[PDB]
Amino acid sequence: VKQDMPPVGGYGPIDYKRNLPRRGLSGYSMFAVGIGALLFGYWSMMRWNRERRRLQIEDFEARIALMPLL
Amino acid sequence: RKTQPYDVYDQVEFDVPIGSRGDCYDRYLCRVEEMRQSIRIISQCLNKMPPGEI
Repeated sequence: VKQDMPPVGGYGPIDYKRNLPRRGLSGYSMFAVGIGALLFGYWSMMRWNRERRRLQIEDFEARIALMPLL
Repeated sequence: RKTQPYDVYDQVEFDVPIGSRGDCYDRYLCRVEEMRQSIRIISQCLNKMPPGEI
């Protein structure tokens, strides 16, 4: 006879359980990364803002020099 | 399928999910767990099919 049957040793394994691998970093790591990014941004902003203030002072004194003729 | 079983449901092994709060979240989780147990019963039925007539 010929029918639809499983083999002698059966079929392979079949999963039925929830699989969540829990990928990622701990909270301390991401918080430290954020704090370091904030500090780097603050330092770069302080340097560029001081330079921009000096440039603005230079332009203002240029206007001071040009004022009496106008 | 566990309390008043029929034809060959007493020959398979599966779990029954149980909620705790009665909300929609617990019942959605129960449905997902029922999908998992249905996969388990499907595997058990695939590995235990007997020959004969229909």
